[PDB]
Amino acid sequence: KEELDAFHQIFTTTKEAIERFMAMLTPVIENAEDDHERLYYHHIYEEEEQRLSRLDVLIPLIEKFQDETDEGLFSPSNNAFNRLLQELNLEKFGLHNFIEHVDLALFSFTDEERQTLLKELRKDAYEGYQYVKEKLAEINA
Amino acid sequence: KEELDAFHQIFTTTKEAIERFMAMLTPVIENAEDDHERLYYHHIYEEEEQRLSRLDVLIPLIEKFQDETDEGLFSPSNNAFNRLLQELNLEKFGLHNFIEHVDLALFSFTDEERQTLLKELRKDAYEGYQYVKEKLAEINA
Ligand SMILES: [Fe+3]
Ligand SMILES: [Fe+3]
Repeated sequence: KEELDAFHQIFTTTKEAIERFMAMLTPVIENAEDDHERLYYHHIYEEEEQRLSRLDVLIPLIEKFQDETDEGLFSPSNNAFNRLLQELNLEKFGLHNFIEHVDLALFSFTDEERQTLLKELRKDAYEGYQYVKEKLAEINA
Repeated sequence: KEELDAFHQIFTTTKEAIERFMAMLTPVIENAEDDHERLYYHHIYEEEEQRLSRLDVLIPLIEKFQDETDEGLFSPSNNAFNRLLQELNLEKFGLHNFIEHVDLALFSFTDEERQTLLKELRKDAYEGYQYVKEKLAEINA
C-alpha cells in the first residue's frame, strides 16, 4: 500500500513538527508575562504533547501493517483494521488542531524567523491533513 | 461497580457542560472582532465538539459494562477492558483540557453571569478529573 507509506511519512513528519513547535513555545512559556498568557501557551504545548504520545502508538501500528504489504496476501484482521481507522481518524483531527495552533501562533510570533518556520510547519501539516482526510473518506469501500 | 456509575455520572455531566460552554461561546464567535479572536474561540469550540463526539462513544461503552455489574459473575473481555481503559485515559486528558479551556475563558468573560457559570463548570470538571485520575492510577491491579 502506497497509502500506508504516505501515512507513515505524514505522521513521522508531524511528530518532528510537534517537537520543533514545542521548542519554539518553550522560551515563550518560561518568559510569559502574566497568568493568562502563560496558561495559553502552556495549554497548546500540553495538547501537542498529548498528540505526540498518541503518535507513538499510531506510527508503530502503521508499521505492523506495512510489514505485511509486500507479501500482499493476508487481509488485516477486522479488529486491527478498525483500531487503525479509529487512530487515523483521531489523528486527522489532531492534524487539523495542529494547523490551527500554528495559525494562532502566526498571529503572535511576528519576527521573520518564527514566521518562516511556522509557515513551513503549516504547509506540511496542510498537505498531510488533506491527504488523510481524502483517503479516510475513500475508505468506505 | 460504584466506579462505573461514577464514571457514567462524570461523563454525562461533562457532556452537558460542553453543551453549556458551547452555547456561551456561540455569540462570542458570531460577534468576534478580527481574525485572531475569531479563530481562537472557534478553535476551542472545535476541540470541545470533538470531545463531545468521543463521549458519545465512551458513555455507551460504560453502559455495556454497567449492564453486567449486577449479575457480577463474568469478567469483561480483556479486549473490552482495554478499549474502555484507552477511552477513559483519553477522556481524562479531555477533562483536563476542558478545565483549562474554562480557565482561559474565565480570563476573558468578566461579567458576573458568565463568571458564575464558568466557575460552576470548572468545579464539576475538577471533581470529575480528580476522580478519574485517581481511579485510573488505582487500575494497575
Ligand atoms: Fe488547541
Ligand atoms: Fe485547547
